[PDB]
Amino acid sequence: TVAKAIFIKCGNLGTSMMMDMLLDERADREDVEFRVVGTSVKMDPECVEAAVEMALDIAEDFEPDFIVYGGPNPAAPGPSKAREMLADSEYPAVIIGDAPGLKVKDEMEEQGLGYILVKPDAMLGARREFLDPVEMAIYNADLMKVLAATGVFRVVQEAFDELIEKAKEDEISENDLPKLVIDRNTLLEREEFENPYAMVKAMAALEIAENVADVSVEGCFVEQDKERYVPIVASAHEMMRKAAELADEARELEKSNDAVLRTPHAPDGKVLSKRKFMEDPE
Amino acid sequence: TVAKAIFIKCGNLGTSMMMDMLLDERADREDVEFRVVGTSVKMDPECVEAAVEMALDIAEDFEPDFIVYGGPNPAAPGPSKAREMLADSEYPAVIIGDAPGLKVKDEMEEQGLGYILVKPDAMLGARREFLDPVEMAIYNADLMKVLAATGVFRVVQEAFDELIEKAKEDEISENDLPKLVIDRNTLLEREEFENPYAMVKAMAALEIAENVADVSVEGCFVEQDKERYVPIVASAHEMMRKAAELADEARELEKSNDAVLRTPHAPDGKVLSKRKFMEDPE
Amino acid sequence: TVAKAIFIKCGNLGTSMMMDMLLDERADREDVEFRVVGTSVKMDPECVEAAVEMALDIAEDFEPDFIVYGGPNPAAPGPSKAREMLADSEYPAVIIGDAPGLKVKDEMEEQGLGYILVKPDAMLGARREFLDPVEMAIYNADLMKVLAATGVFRVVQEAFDELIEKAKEDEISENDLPKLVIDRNTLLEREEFENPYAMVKAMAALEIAENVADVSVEGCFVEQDKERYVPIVASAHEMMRKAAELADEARELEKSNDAVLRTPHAPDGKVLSKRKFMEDPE
Amino acid sequence: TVAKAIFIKCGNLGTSMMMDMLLDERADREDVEFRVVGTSVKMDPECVEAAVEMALDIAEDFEPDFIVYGGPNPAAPGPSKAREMLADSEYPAVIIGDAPGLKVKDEMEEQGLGYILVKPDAMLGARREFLDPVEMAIYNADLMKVLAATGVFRVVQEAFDELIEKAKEDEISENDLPKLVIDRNTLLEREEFENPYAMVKAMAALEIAENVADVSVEGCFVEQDKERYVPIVASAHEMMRKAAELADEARELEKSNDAVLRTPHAPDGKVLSKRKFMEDPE
Amino acid sequence: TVAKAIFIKCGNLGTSMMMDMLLDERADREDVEFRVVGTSVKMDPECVEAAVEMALDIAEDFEPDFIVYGGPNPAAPGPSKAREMLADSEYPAVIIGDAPGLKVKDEMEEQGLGYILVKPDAMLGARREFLDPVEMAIYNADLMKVLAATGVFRVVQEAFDELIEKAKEDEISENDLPKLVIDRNTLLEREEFENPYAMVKAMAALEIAENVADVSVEGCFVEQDKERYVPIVASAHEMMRKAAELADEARELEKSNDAVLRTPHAPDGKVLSKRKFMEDPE
Amino acid sequence: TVAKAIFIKCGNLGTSMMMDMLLDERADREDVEFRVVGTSVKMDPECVEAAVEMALDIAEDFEPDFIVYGGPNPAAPGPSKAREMLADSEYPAVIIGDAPGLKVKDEMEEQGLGYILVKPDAMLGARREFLDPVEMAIYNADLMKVLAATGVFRVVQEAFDELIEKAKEDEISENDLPKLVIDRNTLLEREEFENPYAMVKAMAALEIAENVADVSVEGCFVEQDKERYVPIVASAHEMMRKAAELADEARELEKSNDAVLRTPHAPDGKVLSKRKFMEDPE
Ligand SMILES: [Mg+2]
Ligand SMILES: [Mg+2]
Ligand SMILES: [Mg+2]
Ligand SMILES: [Mg+2]
Ligand SMILES: [Mg+2]
Ligand SMILES: [Mg+2]
Ligand SMILES: [Mg+2]
Ligand SMILES: [Mg+2]
Repeated sequence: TVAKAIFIKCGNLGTSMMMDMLLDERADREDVEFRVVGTSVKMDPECVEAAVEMALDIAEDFEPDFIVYGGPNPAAPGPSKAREMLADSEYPAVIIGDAPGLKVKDEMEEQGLGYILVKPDAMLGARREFLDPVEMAIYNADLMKVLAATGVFRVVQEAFDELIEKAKEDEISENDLPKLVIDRNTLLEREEFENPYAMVKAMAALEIAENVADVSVEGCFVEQDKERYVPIVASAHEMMRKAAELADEARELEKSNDAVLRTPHAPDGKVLSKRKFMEDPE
Repeated sequence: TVAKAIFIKCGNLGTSMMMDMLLDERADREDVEFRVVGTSVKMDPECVEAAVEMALDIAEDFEPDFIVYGGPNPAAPGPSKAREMLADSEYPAVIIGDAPGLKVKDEMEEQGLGYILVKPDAMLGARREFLDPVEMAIYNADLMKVLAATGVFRVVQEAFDELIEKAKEDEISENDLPKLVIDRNTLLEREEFENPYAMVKAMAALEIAENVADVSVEGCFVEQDKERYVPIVASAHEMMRKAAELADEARELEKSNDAVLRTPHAPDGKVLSKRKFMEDPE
Repeated sequence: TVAKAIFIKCGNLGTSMMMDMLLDERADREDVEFRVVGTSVKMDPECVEAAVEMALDIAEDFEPDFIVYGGPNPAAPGPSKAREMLADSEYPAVIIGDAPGLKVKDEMEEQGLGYILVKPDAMLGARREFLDPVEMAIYNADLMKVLAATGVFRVVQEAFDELIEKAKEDEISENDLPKLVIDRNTLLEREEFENPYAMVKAMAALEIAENVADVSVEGCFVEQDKERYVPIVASAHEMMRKAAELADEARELEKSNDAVLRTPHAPDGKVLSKRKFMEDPE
Repeated sequence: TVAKAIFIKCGNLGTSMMMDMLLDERADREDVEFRVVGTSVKMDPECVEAAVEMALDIAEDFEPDFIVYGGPNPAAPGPSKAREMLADSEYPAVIIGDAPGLKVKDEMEEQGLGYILVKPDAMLGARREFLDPVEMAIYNADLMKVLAATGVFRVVQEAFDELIEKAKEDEISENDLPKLVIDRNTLLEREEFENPYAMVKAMAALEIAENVADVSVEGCFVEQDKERYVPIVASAHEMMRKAAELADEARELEKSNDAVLRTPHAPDGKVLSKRKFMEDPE
Repeated sequence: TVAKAIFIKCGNLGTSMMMDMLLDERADREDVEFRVVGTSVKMDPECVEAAVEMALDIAEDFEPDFIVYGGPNPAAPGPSKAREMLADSEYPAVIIGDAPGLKVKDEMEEQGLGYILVKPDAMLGARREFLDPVEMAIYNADLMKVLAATGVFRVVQEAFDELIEKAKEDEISENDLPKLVIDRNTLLEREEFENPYAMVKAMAALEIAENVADVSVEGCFVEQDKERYVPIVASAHEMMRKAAELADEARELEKSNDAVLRTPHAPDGKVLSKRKFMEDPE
Repeated sequence: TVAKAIFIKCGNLGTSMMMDMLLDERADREDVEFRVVGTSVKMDPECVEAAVEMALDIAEDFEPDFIVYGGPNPAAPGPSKAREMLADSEYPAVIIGDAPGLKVKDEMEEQGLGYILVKPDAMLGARREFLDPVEMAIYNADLMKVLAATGVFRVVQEAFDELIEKAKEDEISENDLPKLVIDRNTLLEREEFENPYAMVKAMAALEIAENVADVSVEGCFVEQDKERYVPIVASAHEMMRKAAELADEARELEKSNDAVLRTPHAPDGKVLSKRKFMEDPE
């Protein structure tokens, strides 16, 4: 009873922003307790070491059943330092990352770490001439809408909820750690949408979101002429804004059919389900 | 000089989700270092105490210049416990909250605390029959878009950047702490928008967002018949979706005039500014 | 039996613009006859007195079963004069007004008057620097769309049609007069919408429309600096435009379900009903 | 000083709905005084005679400088009876009508009557299976938006305002009565729009609005198979809804250029003008 | 058995652009073979004679079962020459045209020619000051969306598929050739739309499209003052852009009901049919 | 002097549909004469050989200055046959294709052929269960809007207008033939858009359009389970519909600035230019 976990956040990913809250949406679950720590947007090896140190430090008394590290590119220097420290700890760990994480997928399975790699969680257009705090927040709002309305966050919610159950049985083995890669095609194996065109619009939203990453990468790391890289990173943000609109359109189709899936948590932690607006969740 | 701060997050508010990130959007500032801790969505007295303890314990070796506590309703039991603990501590502190915080504005002033109260940061429709994880993320995506595109996040960015400069004097007087209340009318004193209709559409979005809170409160704490409260809380979410569309319309108007204000940070922390897309921030 | 009524219009309210027309949409009812008089937009004591005099003078030979006075703020000087004059007359009467009318609800009950107070029928941003004839017509077009597509006009239609039936008994008791207050929550007791999301979008539109009044009041009667009040009244109009877009969205949802409620009058005054587009009203 | 007029309304036209209010938008003009009378939607010869009788009756003491009759089809039996009674009276008169009014244009000039015929003020789809009170109000909201945002109402405002000046000079001759026909091409002789695409979108809105009339006529009077006439009249309403959207798009273009023309009345009655949002009207 | 046909394209009409491709959408039909020839946008007598000569020269060895000539105005000099030449040949022929072709309907029947006249296939705003290559492509994109999404292209597909079945039996008589005039009302008897509001929106789109022709004709052939004709032809294109939006709205309504009609060809030529997205065409 | 060219169309690409018409948009150019021939959508070797044979047979008497072959995938068997045949002839030739043509760029240069490869001209979702004639036309409408409004068609127009000037002097060498590959980045150096956000939205549209091809290819050639490939190809079409919306948004931004570039042909062939709506092209 009452599973515990520590979430570590370094750098920012739409999924890492929301991961812990997706598990206790109304703060009324009594089978879980969480702690969240991090160094904000900084994700260099020095800053990531400090963050895992905090986590490992509080774990001593908190005693988490599992620890989660979430942020961009698990293949980078900083995140790699975190996988190192978590794999060689006494707590099972899961790494939440984006597409670049695929580079170290096998390496993570070798380290005995779990993972949830979200391909559509795309890097933003991080050039100083374009990305100020407001633009970053706008992009994150659009990405958050895409990940939520397409149902990607439900896949994540379900992974952590199943792990939370395995954890209560005090039996968390490596074979229990999730090993997920989420993308457009993930929706084909789900029953998220009652309307077929809502699922197809959600798929198109996820494909565009995944494609945003290549554009941001080109503008931030490849293109060196500012007359070209500023328009390039901005075009990636215009793409995400349309992906958010497709996701919104999909959700509205479910509303027209009074079939919006909702899977809220009960106080005991069980995931309920409902489709009709006035239907009690069971 | 490198300013340091600790952010504590209990419960969720749109402003508390982004507050730290607004200060180092591309993680390239070399004049700041942050630590972020919290108990996720739980904000009861027990959890908030644990949250502030973590922070104060870390504060020992971290030695921050100030501490920020962000979350809903500064007047509630948990947040009140945090105010007392921080007011008692040796660290200058700021409280980020929503409109219910106005109830203790005089009290926080006597406690020697600074505050940033964001009226449009409205409580969501937290009824189990309606609010599942996906719906909560969708609402927050709309609220984030409203607070970003209307310019509210820039007001918050500026307040903390002003405090960070003060901290570089290793002397933050109570007089230096912010005492801000942000709402629709805050825009009248800013020069956020070059186009006046973009300003008034942004004002309309903040008014609608502020008004969402009362609908949410009614459906969550007053109405007891589920046949009435489920529609009531869903109507609050439809309002926030349209507020986000208004904020988007305001920003597209600035785009049509090639007048989108951007204020990115330079590596040394200086806040630059630009309006024209192809112009460098200076 | 042919029921007869006189409508008096002083000042302008969305509900007073349409009230009489809602009762005989195609002018084919043979069970009613109306006379409409007023002083246009002027609603001062002098004009309203003249307005009611015209009505009472016509009433002599016309012999109406009831008289209706519609216009903003039943509590203002002019409207109060009309209430006294009608309360004193021999004709059963109903007062159509907006939210400020709540201030004299007990008084109208003591005056033996009926009333229909429409909270979403909000005062417009009447400042010379902003409100010209075209802007006033645009605002009223949006308000009309909101009151029509959310179902508020059907509530008004039904109240008067019920009174007209009573009048066909040449005996309208004070007990027969309507005593209605319409707002967002009125929809919860109706079966206007087959789709629940159309109902909640309509509720959100009525909430926004109701909230417009406070912004208008602030910009017209409280704020004295033109640099602040012109933006304030324009923001109220942007809010009403989005309320109209929400009401339009609700109706398109009913169209997607081929469930648009239509309740036309038959030649003898009977109110028919239909939902499916190709179905005859019965 | 202080001109007086009586407006008579029988049947409904978007222009007749708004005609008098366009002359005193904030009810603060002190150079005019108006009286409005009518028989609501009924426009048969019996009802129109009664309406003009009311007007002529109150004219005795009110002493209007001119009388206005507004409603659909001045060529119909009812409206023809009104032109008869007004032409043979001692008060100059103006007839406001729609396109069918062109049939009796010369006949009206022979009667010494003035006129303003608005081609885009189209008859609605008045079939019982489709048009209930709510649908009628929705259609009128869309038409009101078209007539207002395209600038048609300004043409009307200007005609009556010029007549109001001639009237104060106590010299209202037939050569002073307006003789206007308004349509899409009317916009080419105006300076309404600063942005050329706003004028072209407004022209397209007026062309569609004018074309709606032929569709309504076919569905109401020609087509007799209900499986065909119900879809036909509804298609006319869908056309008007898009005309309203084009008009809205035009106004938004003026907003993007901060060039929305506003011509408000001063208390003395002079028509002021302004373009920039923060510009005082002169 | 393989049906053979030659298509001749002179000038451009939306239906002539697509006519042949609507018959073998994936190029996998094993029962047809076509040749397409033309003189691009030129449609004067010299060019049309050259186009038809090319077709008849090819016909000697190709041995087509029928020949189709498509392009604007069958009554113009160029197209009239094609009609004479085709009428003089041994090959069954069909003329695809626009509304102006109605003028020569009797001539074509006497010439033994079939015809499909598409009234909504409206002439564009062909004035040099407005119509450049890009604008000509944007208009055609909107017109193509209208003709496709309203179902007009399905009527054309059906007519030719019927002729192809007869061609296979070498049994195409003059009485088998189509004599079709397509417009808004054609939609009333199609089984195209499951949702009635989709049909009604599609009808509104075709009505607006048909009306665009009169505007283009006024701006290209009647009005001679450029300050007037440039805005006029531009307004025609704004109308067509809104007609495409209506057609898009109709299709989205069918998607909401998972009822989008699809009628693909099987490899053997059979026209299959389906409505539900996941249902195989049969 | 009159330039002559033959266009061969096999299979369908958005650019091949429009290529010839972009050169004489109003059919009033006195300096060009074209012949167009093809086998409709069929592009297998047998059909392509027949199309090219038709062209070369016509060429003997027509004496074209250059020949253009346009259609999907220059590397496929059919198109490869056209390349061989055209490379073997005396007539300067240009191949218009899509991204798959990049594979044979070296072959074409060795063949002495020019080429214009349009990467955003994406293959559609050609599965029988989804693509019927109507869906194929809707997709092409969206693709045409993208290629036109983003300015891609202006690049094609310019390339051919340059070749036409050389054709007039009978001076078309192999080095004069284009070698162009068009994509999102092509827009960075065009002087197409006055507003920078219009350029950025246009770039986002071309990026999404280019990405549609990979989705269509996955659903048509890789995925073999219908429960998966039908949703996949449908998602490609939803992407293209949003790319057209972005292109539409870019054009509306240019309209807001009265800066829509237009480059019409004069009767003598000269390419004129204008930006302001009421400015004559020069
Ligand atoms: Mg024959
Ligand atoms: Mg034969
Ligand atoms: Mg014959
Ligand atoms: Mg036969
Ligand atoms: Mg050669
Ligand atoms: Mg040669
Ligand atoms: Mg060679
Ligand atoms: Mg040369």
